[PDB]
Amino acid sequence: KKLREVLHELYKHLDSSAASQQEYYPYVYYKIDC
Amino acid sequence: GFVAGVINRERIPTFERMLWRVC
Repeated sequence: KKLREVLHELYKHLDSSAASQQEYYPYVYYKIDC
Repeated sequence: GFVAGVINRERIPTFERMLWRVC
């Protein structure tokens, strides 16, 4: 969760305009699991 | 050719953002 906040900060300046967030993050990501 | 869809200031700042984000 601390990474969620920190990476939100580190990737919001990439967009710096339009993108509530929900699933349309300012970064690219997919989850791999068990 | 731009085609104009009209909405009555229902949620332009939100669903217009959503249109930008999905299309």
